[PDB]
Amino acid sequence: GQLRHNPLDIQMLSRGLHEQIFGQGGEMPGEAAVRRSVEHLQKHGLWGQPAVPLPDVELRLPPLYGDNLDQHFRLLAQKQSLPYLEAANLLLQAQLPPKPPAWAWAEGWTRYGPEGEAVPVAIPEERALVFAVAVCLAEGTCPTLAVAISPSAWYSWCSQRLVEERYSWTSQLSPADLIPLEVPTDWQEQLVVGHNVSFDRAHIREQYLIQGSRMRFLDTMSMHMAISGLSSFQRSLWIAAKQGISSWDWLDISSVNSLAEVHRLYVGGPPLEKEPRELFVKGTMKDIRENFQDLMQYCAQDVWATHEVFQQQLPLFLERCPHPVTLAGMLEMGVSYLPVNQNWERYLAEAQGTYEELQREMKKSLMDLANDACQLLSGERYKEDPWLWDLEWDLQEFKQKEDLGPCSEEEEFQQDVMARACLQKLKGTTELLPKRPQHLPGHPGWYRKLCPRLDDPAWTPGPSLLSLQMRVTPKLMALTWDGFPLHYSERHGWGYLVPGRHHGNGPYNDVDIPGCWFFKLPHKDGNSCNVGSPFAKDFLPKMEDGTLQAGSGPRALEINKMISFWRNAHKRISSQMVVWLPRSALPRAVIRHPDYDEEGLYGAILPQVVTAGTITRRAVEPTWLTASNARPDRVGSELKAMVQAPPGYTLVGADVDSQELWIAAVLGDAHFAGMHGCTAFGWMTLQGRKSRGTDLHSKTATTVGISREHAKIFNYGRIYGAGQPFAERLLMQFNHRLTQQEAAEKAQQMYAATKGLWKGGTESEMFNKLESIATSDIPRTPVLGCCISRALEPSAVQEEFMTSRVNWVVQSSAVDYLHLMLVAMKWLFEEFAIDGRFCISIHDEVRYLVREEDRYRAALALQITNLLTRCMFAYKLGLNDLPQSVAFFSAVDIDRCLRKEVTMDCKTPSNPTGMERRYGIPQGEALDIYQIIELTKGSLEKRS
Amino acid sequence: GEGSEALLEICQRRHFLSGSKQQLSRDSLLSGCHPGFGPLGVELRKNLAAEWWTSVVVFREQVFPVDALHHKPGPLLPGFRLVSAETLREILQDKELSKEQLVAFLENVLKTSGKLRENLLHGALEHYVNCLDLVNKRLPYGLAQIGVCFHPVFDVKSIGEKTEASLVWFTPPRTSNQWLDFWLRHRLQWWRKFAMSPSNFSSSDCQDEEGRKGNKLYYNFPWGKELIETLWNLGDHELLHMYPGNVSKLHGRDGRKNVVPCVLSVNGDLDRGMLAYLYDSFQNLHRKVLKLHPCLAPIKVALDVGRGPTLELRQVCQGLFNELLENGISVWPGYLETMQSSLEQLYSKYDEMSILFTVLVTETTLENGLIHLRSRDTTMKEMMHISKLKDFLIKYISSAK
Amino acid sequence: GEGSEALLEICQRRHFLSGSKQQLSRDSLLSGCHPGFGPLGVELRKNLAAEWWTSVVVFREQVFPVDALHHKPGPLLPGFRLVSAETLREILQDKELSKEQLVAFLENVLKTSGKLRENLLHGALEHYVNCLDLVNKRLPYGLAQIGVCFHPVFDKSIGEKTEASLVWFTPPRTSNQWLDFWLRHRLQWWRKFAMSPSNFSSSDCQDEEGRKGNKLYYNFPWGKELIETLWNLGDHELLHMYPGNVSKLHGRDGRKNVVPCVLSVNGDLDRGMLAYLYDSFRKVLKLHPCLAPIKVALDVGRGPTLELRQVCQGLFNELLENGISVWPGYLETMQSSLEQLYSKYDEMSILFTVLVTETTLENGLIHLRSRDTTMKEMMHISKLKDFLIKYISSAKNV
DNA sequence: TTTATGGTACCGTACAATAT
DNA sequence: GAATATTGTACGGTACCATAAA
Ligand SMILES: Cc1cn([C@H]2CC[C@@H](COP(=O)(O)OP(=O)(O)OP(=O)(O)O)O2)c(=O)[nH]c1=O
Ligand SMILES: [Mg+2]
Repeated sequence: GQLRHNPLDIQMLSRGLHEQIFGQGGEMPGEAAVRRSVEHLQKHGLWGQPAVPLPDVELRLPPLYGDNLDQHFRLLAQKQSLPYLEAANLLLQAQLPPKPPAWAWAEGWTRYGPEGEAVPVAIPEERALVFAVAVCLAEGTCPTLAVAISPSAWYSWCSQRLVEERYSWTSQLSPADLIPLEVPTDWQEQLVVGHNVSFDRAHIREQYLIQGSRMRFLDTMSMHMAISGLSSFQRSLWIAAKQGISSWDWLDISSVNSLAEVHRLYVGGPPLEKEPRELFVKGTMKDIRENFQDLMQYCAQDVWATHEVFQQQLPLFLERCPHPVTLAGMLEMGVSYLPVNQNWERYLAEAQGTYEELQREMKKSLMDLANDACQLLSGERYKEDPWLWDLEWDLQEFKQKEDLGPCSEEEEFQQDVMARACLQKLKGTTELLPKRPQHLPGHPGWYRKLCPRLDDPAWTPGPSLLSLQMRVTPKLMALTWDGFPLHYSERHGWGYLVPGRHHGNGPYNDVDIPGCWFFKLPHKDGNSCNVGSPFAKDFLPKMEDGTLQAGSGPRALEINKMISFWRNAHKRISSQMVVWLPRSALPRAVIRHPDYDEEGLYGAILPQVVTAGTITRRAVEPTWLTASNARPDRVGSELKAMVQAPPGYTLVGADVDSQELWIAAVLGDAHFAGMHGCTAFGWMTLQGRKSRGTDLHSKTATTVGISREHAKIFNYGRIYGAGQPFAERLLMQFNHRLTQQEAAEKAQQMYAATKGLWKGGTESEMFNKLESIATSDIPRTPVLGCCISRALEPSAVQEEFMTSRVNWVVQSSAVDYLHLMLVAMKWLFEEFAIDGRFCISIHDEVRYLVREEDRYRAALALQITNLLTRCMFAYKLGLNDLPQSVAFFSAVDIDRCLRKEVTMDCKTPSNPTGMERRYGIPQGEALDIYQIIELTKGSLEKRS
Repeated sequence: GEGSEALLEICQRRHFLSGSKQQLSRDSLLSGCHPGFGPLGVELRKNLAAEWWTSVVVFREQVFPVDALHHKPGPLLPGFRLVSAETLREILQDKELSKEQLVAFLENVLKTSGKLRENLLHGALEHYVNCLDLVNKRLPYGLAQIGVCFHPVFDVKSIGEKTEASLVWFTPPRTSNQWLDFWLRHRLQWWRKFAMSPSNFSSSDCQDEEGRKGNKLYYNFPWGKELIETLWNLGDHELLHMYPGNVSKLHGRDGRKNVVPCVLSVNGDLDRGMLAYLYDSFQNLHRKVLKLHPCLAPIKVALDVGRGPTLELRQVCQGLFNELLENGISVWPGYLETMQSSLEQLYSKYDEMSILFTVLVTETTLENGLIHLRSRDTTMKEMMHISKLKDFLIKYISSAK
Repeated sequence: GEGSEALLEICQRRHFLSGSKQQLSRDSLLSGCHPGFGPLGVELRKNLAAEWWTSVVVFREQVFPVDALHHKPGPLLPGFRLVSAETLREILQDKELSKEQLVAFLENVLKTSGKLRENLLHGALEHYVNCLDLVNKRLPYGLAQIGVCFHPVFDKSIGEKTEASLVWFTPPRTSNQWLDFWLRHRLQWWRKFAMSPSNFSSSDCQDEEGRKGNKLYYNFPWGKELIETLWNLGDHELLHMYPGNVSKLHGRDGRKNVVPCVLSVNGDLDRGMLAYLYDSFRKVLKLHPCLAPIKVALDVGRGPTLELRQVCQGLFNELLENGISVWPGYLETMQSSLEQLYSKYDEMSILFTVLVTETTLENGLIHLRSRDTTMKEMMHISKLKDFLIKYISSAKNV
């Protein structure tokens, strides 16, 4: 029947799927390899375990180009990236006229002729351009200036808000307020190049529509990171060395992502100017008005530098990354689209309002303690206080340079005038005292710093500058650790004093406090680190058991956790560029939909994504890629829940199941004996099930006794190299019921089986393969064959930074997996005419925006894409078969919002009622492969 | 109970409450049977009412005041009743007093009486048509009122009156729960804003006999929790009952559709809120200070005199007093006190009266113009020129607000 | 009405009064039997009460507020009775209802009967000892209160009126001097806000016992109706209310102790509001700036709706934060001619009407119209708040 | 005229908090 | 020997500017 098994009793794909994908026939595994695999599995006692056969899936895959998976993917990538490569070649091999003698001063685009003449144009008519925009931060997010390069001629664009002057401009962005850099429907499609090109993309008029892009952006930062990138530690060392452990040969072939440094490294020559005025960052509209020529010249210089860098880098990137799939995926990863509605405005106000209410509540508790502490000044009583005896209590002197009877009508008037005149006489004596007033003389010095200045427009009565992170807050609350007052040391951070001069982190004798020893508060990172603040999430369990006591103890820590995320992210969450589409620009389908709201606001957010901002070629986004999904005790944690599809549309996506685990397992299996499940680690990974609940992550969580996320952290730390003390610290942090001895024993038991002495270990094959790939002269990805950055090659780094290089193999393999997913999904959408659009990719998570009618077709396409990607990985590693258990997605989510699960209602302090109650957002569905096959009959056609 | 006794003694002594200790029990204060409030209590209630009006009526573009009579003339009523003593005397003139005649007289008395209002909801609902015409039939809109309501008190029998602030909100049926949640959050925030310990203010969920959703706001008194504000989703039953017949006049226009609005009732007790704030103010640094919020403190500035020329000091104090009054700042005229007391006693008295700042004028003020300024929260003196004292005080109050 | 009919029609239409024309007669308004007041009437009454409080309580160093209950619970009252309906229902639960039990119940209801207050004098006199201790026994001093008093109405109906009362405790020798001073002060206060101060008059009167007193009238179109009365009641009421030892009643003036005289000043705020409305009344109600319910009206012209609404919202928030009442006229979906809006705002006693157009977006100039002058004046939007607040403050000062 | 001194803008460092 | 990346806030040091003092 359709069921099949490998020589190691692991269920493989169905007969039809395998026949259509891997073809018919092949080199059978050797008997010696099978015997070696059996012996390896029997050595660990993990052989003969029965497995319930997963139901077979029978579907007719679409026609596959070429004669192999590699040929199919290569043909698809070439078809996708041919016109953009042609445009890049046209831009690279072209002449460049000199800069015009004077920049035009008019609204809209203008073309600079060969003789310097300026002729108005509606839109540029050029396939390839290098783009750079100017934004005045003091006015808003609206673009100000933009200059474009082209083989034919230069182009300049001036914002209407810069030429014409008005009292008030529109605070809500509109498509009419952006740059018209597209040609409405000989040549088709356009390529736009630039340094950090997402910033320029975010200011384009036609990029905020829901129809489609028909335009791809190439970033010089991504190519620089791919070719000569550096890690965070490497970048820090590079900056330190430039200002003023061996093998420093990588300094001459690397630079930071700044455009000037990139130009110096790749092109060289005179250094780029900087304009120390920095008018756009710090300036007004009139400053730009007066200094127009200099700003235009600087923008043109930046464009020229970007063009030179691109034409110097493109051949190197093509040589080091010859696979067209990489370029196609990089092009497709720069068209992210996040639809938002009027609920986005309400979310910002509610999150900010909740933050202000909670912040004010915590401040009032500390102000009262600060206000009451000032009474200790009288009688020198602060000396005896164990918490406030080492502060500034000095005071600053004020410097200096009958009977009765009703009154008559006239007499009453005279008394008021005489009293008023006398008071005004004293007001005339203001010609004394220092001209700049003193700040609270006579108050204790420590209290003086906590009060804002009188002339400060943000002045608030009392000590309104107090915070939990401040070094005076623990002293005011008289915090005690196990009945001992807390003390801060410059060389040791926060600790406590034991009277009598106890077992703990110490004692440290460098602190000379008479009559008391000094110990150190325990830290989650070990005894080699210092605790910067007792008001941390680590010490919340230490307050429940009474170890840490106040003098609103638990409330202070609990409220800190609620607003910890919003404190560090409110500036960039609230400053996101949102462009609201008008009624005309909306699709006709949405208007006729019953869920369409006439009074609502529909808009979109284009993330500022750098496709390769990592040495592993991972995308970087300051806000979205580090955004919390939803939590019950975090303010503003529902950020992703506000990405809501417009009516008539839904979000369809899925997440890769055990990406790194499967990549390492298949690498080890391909290196060992060329069959799936040869390694013990691979055998365990293959048999893991998510729907049943018995997978490697779940099994590790159950054995250790922690949550699944903690299990993920533990497994990924063990794979990438982590010591037993690190494991025991992680176990103690994530489990408070285990002592140090028990945690150490559990960590030793866990680490004894894995790794080993690499031979004889559970995961020795994957480690050996990763070391062999990393230590090769030119490390390349096992699948797409993309070279590592020149700054991490063994010649320029020797036996240093080994852990980063080892991690690079797996992470770049995951990036190649993402590229394959993107290209396959794009091909499937284009082939069968599916009305969809790429929404956003978060590493291993891919989301698409599809219409209400094609949701199940998109889900089937995503499942087929995952199957094809896994099969291509298996073929590239040399295995001509794929296990059934790792063939399809565990689930595919259909929902109107971005959330980790389609069932959670996202209850937060800012959103206590829930998404459904607040905005009428119902729960989604998580369909499996069988359900999708049943719904769509296993076909992607519209008629069927 | 020692803290409660001390707080009540301070309030009675400092003219917050009134009467002897016999009628100043917790039950009398909570039931509205207290003899009355002192001038400081009246000022605190006025400040609280002003804050409620600013945060509920002033800042809302669709909330309007409503005037409701204390008595409702009754042309028959189902089921305190005002009965004329002349009719009772006339009935007692006839000594027959048969069963049927007395039963008929009791029925007539029950039918004809002017009931004292127990809530402001009825009067607000009485102004539905006119106030709807005021907003030009643009739902949602609300009516707010601050007044006194009468409540029977059991224990032969007593009368308890309470001052209540009521907001009646007319909303479309679909957004009724959303508006209820919004109003609950807003009222809870308003109550927590002026409290030194906002955690003592809590909220709860409840359902009526018919199952209508509602919420209640409590305050954590030392003896327990007493309700201070309630919200109800009453639907349109009361509005339909009050206006029988055609429902065209009751139609409200939201968007482009006409619908009978739902009734949202928010009722809060200002007297119990004042008592809760007084308890919040009163918590080896023993000190009896009522740390009221600056926006609610009855008297803000205290003026005193030192030693020197009496006439010039009095003239300067009078000028400063007039300036502060013209700038809308409450000042305690402490410079008219013929008797002289130590500064410690005056500071203790002003702390017990919730005085924000104490100002004393001496001969040094005549010389250069520096006055001694003491803060209630900090208890630290600070020399300051007399010219900018008004600006400092007004900016202090505004920034605290 | 003819003038009275037109004024009543305007007041009812512009939400000053309430109810139909049947219950809006002069007798119903004067007797306190009117159905109620509209929001504009409530705002006008609040403004008048604030002015009275500022001119009587705030500026005086020896006048303090007093809280008096609406009902006085007292047995054995010499000479309407409040009866709880719960007790009546409980009595009706027992169907026996014998002669003796019903007679006893009627007797208990009669002597336990909580009288509704007809004046604030009794409550103020009830706080004599405590408020005297507040001023540290330094005569003279007074107690002021604004509240609602209940008055029986013949024709039966119930009439309630809002009254502002000041009870002044003065030494006997200066009683007449203080009475004259208070008469002059109250007459000046009443004449201050009137466009025609001559309509406010004063008269001299004597009580049954011969006690001196004064009365303040307003000249309505149909005649003169009393609005405020002053009496020199002596110490009879104070002695009656505190029988026995008179040491606690002694007040210290100069260096002597004496039982103070009682001066009662009672004024009706509802009739004062009606008098001011008649004084104010092209159909324009020219109310004083310190008493006008709504001061500023915001409108929009033609152009970008979103930006105009945003600018109007910002100006509205700024004016609200600066303590100026504004009519949100820019939320009106329906569009009307400027003449109709101007007439409506004049009938509502609107001081200034402000409209925002595209010219405001261009440069920042808004059209400002004055109620008294009916002349437009372009002005920058930045200093409008300062102009309005200085206008109100200077009107108050003069 | 010449010479201390506080206020303020800028920057480096340490610690903590987010996502995969 | 966990690895990538992003960001904020508190604290201390440095140096310029305006002031007041001799
Ligand atoms: C949390 C964490 C993650 N990583 C990387 C390595 C893999 C990728 C994605 O795997 P994921 O986190 O989604 O979890 P995953 O295994 O895919 O779980 P699911 O299968 O998605 O449920 O994240 C890491 O290096 N260190 C960490 O601490
Ligand atoms: Mg995953």
